[PDB]
Amino acid sequence: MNLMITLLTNFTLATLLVTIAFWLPQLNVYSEKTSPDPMGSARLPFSMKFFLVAITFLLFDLEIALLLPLPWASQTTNLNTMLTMALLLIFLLAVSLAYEWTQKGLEWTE
Amino acid sequence: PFFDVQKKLGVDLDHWMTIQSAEQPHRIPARCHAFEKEWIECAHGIGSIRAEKECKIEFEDFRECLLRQKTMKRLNAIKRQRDKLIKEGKYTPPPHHSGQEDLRP
Amino acid sequence: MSLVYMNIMMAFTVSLTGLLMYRSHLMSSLLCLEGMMLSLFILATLMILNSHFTLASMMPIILLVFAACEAALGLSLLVMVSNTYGTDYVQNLNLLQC
Amino acid sequence: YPTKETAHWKPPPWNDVDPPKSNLTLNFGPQGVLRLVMELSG
Amino acid sequence: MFMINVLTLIIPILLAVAFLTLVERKVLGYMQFRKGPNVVGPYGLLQPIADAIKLFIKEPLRPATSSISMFILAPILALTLALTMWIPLPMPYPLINMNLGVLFMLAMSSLAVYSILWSGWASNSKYALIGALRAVAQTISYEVTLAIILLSVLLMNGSFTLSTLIITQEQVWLIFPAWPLAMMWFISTLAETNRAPFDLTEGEFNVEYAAGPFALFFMAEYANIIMMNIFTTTLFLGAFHNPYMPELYTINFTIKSLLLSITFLWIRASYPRFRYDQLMHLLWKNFLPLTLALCMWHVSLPILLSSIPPQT
Amino acid sequence: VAAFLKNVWAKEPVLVASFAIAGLAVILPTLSPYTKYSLMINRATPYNYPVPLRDDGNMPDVPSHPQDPQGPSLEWLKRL
Amino acid sequence: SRGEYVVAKLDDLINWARRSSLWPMTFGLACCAVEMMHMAAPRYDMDRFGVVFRASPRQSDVMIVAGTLTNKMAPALRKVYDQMPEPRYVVSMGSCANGGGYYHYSYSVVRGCDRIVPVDIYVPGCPPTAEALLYGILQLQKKIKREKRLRIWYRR
Amino acid sequence: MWFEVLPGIAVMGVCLFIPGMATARIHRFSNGGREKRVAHYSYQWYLMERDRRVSGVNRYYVSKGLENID
Amino acid sequence: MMTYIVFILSIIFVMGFVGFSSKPSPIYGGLGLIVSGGVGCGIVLNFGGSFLGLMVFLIYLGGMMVVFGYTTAMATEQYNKVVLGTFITGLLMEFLMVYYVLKDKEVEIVFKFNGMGDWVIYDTGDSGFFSEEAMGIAALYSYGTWLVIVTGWSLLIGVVVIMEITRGN
Ligand SMILES: CCCCCCCCCCCCCCCCCC(=O)OC[C@H](COP(=O)([O-])OCC[N+](C)(C)C)OC(=O)CCCCCCCCCCCCCCCCC
Ligand SMILES: CCCCCCCCCCCCCCCCCC(=O)OC[C@H](COP(=O)(O)OCCN)OC(=O)CCCCCCCCCCCCCCCCC
Ligand SMILES: CCCCCCCCCCCCCCCCCC(=O)OC[C@H](COP(=O)(O)OCCN)OC(=O)CCCCCCCCCCCCCCCCC
Ligand SMILES: CCCCCCCCCCCCCCCCCC(=O)OC[C@H](COP(=O)(O)OCCN)OC(=O)CCCCCCCCCCCCCCCCC
Ligand SMILES: CCCCCCCCCCCCCCCCCC(=O)OC[C@H](COP(=O)(O)OCCN)OC(=O)CCCCCCCCCCCCCCCCC
Ligand SMILES: CCCCCCCCCCC1=C(C)C(=O)C(OC)=C(OC)C1=O
Ligand code: SF4
Repeated sequence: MNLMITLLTNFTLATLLVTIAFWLPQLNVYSEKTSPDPMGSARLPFSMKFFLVAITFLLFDLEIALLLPLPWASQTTNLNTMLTMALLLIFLLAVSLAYEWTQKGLEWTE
Repeated sequence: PFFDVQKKLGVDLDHWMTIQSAEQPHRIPARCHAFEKEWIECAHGIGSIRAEKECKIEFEDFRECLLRQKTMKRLNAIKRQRDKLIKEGKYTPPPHHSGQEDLRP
Repeated sequence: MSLVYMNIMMAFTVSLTGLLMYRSHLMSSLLCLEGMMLSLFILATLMILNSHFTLASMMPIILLVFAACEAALGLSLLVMVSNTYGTDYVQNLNLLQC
Repeated sequence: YPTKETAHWKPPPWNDVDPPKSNLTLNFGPQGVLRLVMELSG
Repeated sequence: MFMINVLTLIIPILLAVAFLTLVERKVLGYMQFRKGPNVVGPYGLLQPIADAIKLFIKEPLRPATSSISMFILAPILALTLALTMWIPLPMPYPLINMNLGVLFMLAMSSLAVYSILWSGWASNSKYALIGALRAVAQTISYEVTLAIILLSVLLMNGSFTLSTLIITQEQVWLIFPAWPLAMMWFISTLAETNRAPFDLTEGEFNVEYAAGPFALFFMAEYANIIMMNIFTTTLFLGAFHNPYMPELYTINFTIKSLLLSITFLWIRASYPRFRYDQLMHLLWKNFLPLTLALCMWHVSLPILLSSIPPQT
Repeated sequence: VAAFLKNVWAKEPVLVASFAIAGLAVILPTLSPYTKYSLMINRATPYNYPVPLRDDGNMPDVPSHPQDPQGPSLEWLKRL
Repeated sequence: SRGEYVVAKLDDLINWARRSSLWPMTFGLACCAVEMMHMAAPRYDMDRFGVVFRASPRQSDVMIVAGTLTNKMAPALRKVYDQMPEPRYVVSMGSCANGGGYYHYSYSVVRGCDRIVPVDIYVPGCPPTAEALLYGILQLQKKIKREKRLRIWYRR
Repeated sequence: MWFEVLPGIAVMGVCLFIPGMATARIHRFSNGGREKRVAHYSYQWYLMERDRRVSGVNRYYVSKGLENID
Repeated sequence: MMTYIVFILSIIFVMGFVGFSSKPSPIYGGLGLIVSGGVGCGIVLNFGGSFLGLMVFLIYLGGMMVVFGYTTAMATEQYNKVVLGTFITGLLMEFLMVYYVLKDKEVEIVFKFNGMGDWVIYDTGDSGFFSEEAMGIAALYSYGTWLVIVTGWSLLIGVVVIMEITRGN
């Protein structure tokens, strides 16, 4: 309840500041501006490499999502199994990184 | 095809997450542990065809523990009759159902 | 049953019919598909937290991860479509009628 | 059995490979001083 | 009374962000054998006030926006996420004491790239969109080592509770068992906030915003800078906490966080920029393999030493 | 095995430190004498209630009071 | 009156904030760019006056035309000038920006930048020194200090 | 010289000292001159709500000791 | 009103899906799914699933919808009746459901649903010094061995498959 009040207060302060930034200098009666970029009007060329680094982020972030219960998982009684599976998850993240390396996936954004 | 590799090789690949009555971490019971244990111990070994008619009481108990539909229907009836008697002025709530009695412990 | 399950199931069916009635884009289709996955996450989570079935609390995370990986696959499929026609329009995917 | 609807269908190519059916030009102008016309391939 | 506490959080954040700009211009001045601002105020203290009044009465730049709604929402989201990263911060008591404050901060910092992305698409410039995609890919790249380094350090904490992280460091600073994680953390948080030598937004996305909303993006970015320095201070340089005198902890973490923010200011006046592929090479081929190796080491290390921290 | 190791430490020291730290993380819990104490501390942390047993008549090793001598002891945890 | 006092104090406030936070966009055309780079150097240090070093042309407050304006770049100068938000000011630095200078009778030189943009401060020299350019910037600040935007708005 | 940057650092340091000092004094004022009760776990919440019921003033922080038993 | 808050969040949740199931544009669709993920996270938080809700933020929103908006911003070059009609259709269906289940305390679209607030179905005990949800997620490494093997293998194969099908060779 305190957190919802805090979030609402921060959103209200941000919206108030954004409204003051978008409406206080509108009251200036300066002048109408007649006829208000490196590429002129060409279409945006699709970069395969930006999409590749985004999907590599998504997959390694999923592996991070598997790694996130480890400070709680160190408290278990089956520690040999836990340690094996934790090292196996970080090892499979490293194998994902090594395969991303050696098949030229980390290139021109290395 | 149900190639029961787990029972053949003696490994436990996915039986632990199967039911709520299984071995939980730190011995946490589910909210319907007793009902599911009774339904499983009723319906064990006798087959599904016999189990649908010979364990109907345990399964209705366990389903009504899970979803609480009869419980919520009874609470709906009690609360709606209470609201009708409040609207008609035939009833008043007690002081201990208003917040003026300094709860027990 | 409980009243929040009504809204989570109806959200799943809304995103179903959005995923079952395309307009033009494949990206809007994948958005409806991941809305379906999100509603499944919420519904499985509310069941498992309701019944206090402890071991299934790792279940929706798995339901996230696989399906999020699934989304990655679909995005790459979309990109290959957008590396042929310039758009992700589903009406350009009709070369297999004959 | 070609009908009126399935009459504009030609058979698919023999190797089943279809024909696929430009690089970016930037103007880093004056905005010492220098104008540049870049032909970039990514 | 809680609303007074929220105000005494969020208004001094804005004031410290306002005077961080003066401290940046002064510290970059003296490191460049010149002075910073010393004319507008006594010792320059009225320079941010003059500059804020200047920006709020400057003409609106009036762009042709692609989407009006996301053009409005990107400063709103940037400021809201810049302010909500402070509420679990234990100093020595947070505003919102929660069990998962670390994961909350990692989540609300993961949400910060939508402001960059919406501001880039809401501008009609394709060049601004390319710059926004580069900045988003950079930030989501370094969030990977943020998450993994942060997990590896919290394997010594026992929980995601930020208040437990002070109890963790009552005998030693946590930089002594984890200085390689500390230095990769420090460079990764330097790369989170688009901060030099990782500022490719200044090297040749929100250039279509007027002076007001661009100032709001700027102050959200400096709130993130102060916040990540405070979070690094709590995370690796945990101060002494006497519960009967909390101001000892407050003075101590304030001095350490000021030194760490000055260290950001001191890095930006020392190095040239990376090329974009060079910091991609820095993440994926230098920081992430060592981060995974140290994650294995900090998984296996409390087990081999019998130093597993408590769950509670 | 000797020139190759110095070569990869000269060219790519980040990767050598990576595989060295990961190799120590793999092998060293199997060689550490303190790995057993992690197990013994985690199983000695009482999250639940020690639900007592009905004294049927023959349980010589189960105590009747917590301060009785018989039962599990944690003097190894205090001393170490 | 009372409202005249209010518009006087608000003019003093907004003129203080506008002269104490000048953000320049410097056209580095020619040799005068070197002397602007000395006006940013540690001896003279524009940054201690609130005058930042190299603001972007869409958030800058004053355009310093520092060098020779040719015919090939005069539409680019006018484009950058039109893209500045108001209040925008123009400092003309050096003889070629002022009146053509040593290239006044040339076929390819705009005879002063004031044929292209409205100029506020003409800073004379070849090049004017960094101290003389800083003199021109402080004279621009004094010109902003006596602006009467709200007093004339109140009297209209 | 280099001590000219110190007024701005002092202003910024006071502005960072305000939130923690303020939340510490507010947590002492709103909780009877003590720390705020950390209830991260449901046992801690159970004890805190038991305190709220055993105080009689609907407040968890008003403590009752041996004077409340006979 | 406050005892129905999860229900109210769930209504916003359904509204959020009509924010993108009508499919206005994939960027407005992305924004609608972000707001939907936030409110559904709040629903998860209000049964006590804090870690699962922060997975909805960190992995679903901050991880994956980032990539959706990223890939979408690399398409649909920057500048309906059916959209607004389908939107108000789904909205009126949902508010008719609200009105029915609030005037009857019972509804049946496909299943029977109660009309009281969903606070009633909760448990009246404590979990001690652990979250049962946190310990069930910590159980992934001790009890969940086969699940970790197949999930890590599927993610490794996912990396391999993404690199194969995007190479074009
Ligand atoms: C929290 C407080 C602050 C923390 C410290 C940080 C303050 C200092 C900041 C200085 C300014 C930095 C500006 C940005 C610089 C960015 C560039 C950069 O540094 O790139 C990193 C560089 C990048 O490499 P590079 O580019 O320099 O080298 C060339 C690399 N190749 C060949 C691939 C092209 O180095 C790293 O990535 C190192 C990261 C940290 C390493 C930690 C190792 C710890 C030791 C482990 C054990 C080793 C022994 C072996 C095993 C023994 C077992 C017993
Ligand atoms: C948590 C703490 C945060 C602190 C933040 C702020 C830090 C700096 C605080 C201010 C330090 C001193 C500032 C002095 C500014 C210069 C004032 C001055 O001399 O103005 C002179 C001017 C003209 O006066 P005139 O009468 O013409 O003089 C001729 C004399 N024969 O007359 C005028 O200009 C009119 C008078 C203007 C007065 C303005 C004063 C500054 C206001 C700044 C805002 C913050 C206030 C302090 C907040 C914290 C303390 C409560
Ligand atoms: C485009 C739209 C506008 C964009 C700008 C604004 C939105 C984006 C920025 C704001 C993001 C809000 C995030 C809200 C939830 C954050 C997660 C959270 O609440 O975690 C903290 C805490 C978990 O810690 P714990 O200690 O376990 O809980 C106390 C019990 N021991 O959990 C709690 O303490 C739980 C408290 C009760 C439940 C709170 C529910 C809050 C309301 C729902 C979500 C609000 C945001 C919806 C939109 C998000 C869009 C991204
Ligand atoms: C068994 C332990 C656990 C192992 C798995 C966990 C690893 C944790 C760290 C994660 C690593 C992920 C990334 C791995 C990628 C490996 C492939 C690679 O990088 O090959 C290329 C590299 C030469 O670099 P190049 O291609 O030229 O780069 C261009 C810039 N010059 O080639 C090289 O630099 C050669 C790399 C191979 C040889 C490294 C030898 C290190 C030995 C350290 C001491 C012994 C440690 C014990 C373990 C040994 C395992 C082999
Ligand atoms: C009803 C009547 C009143 C109407 C409303 C007005 C309320 C009060 C507003 C503030 C004061 C207005 C007067 C402004 C200054 C006027 C006098 C002046 O210009 O003094 C000049 C003096 C410095 O002299 P200078 O010309 O710079 O010399 C160069 C060095 N030899 O300058 C100085 O010494 C410094 C001047 C500082 C100006 C005041 C401080 C800044 C404004 C603070 C309040 C507004 C902003 C609040 C916070 C915003 C967000 C941070
Ligand atoms: C009302 C609260 C403050 C609103 C924000 C305005 C003041 C802070 C930002 C201004 C600013 C300063 C001081 C500044 O120094 C600067 O240059 C580095 C900027 O541009 C990149 C700025 O935007
Ligand atoms: S006025 Fe003279 S010194 Fe100055 S830029 Fe022109 S040619 Fe060079």
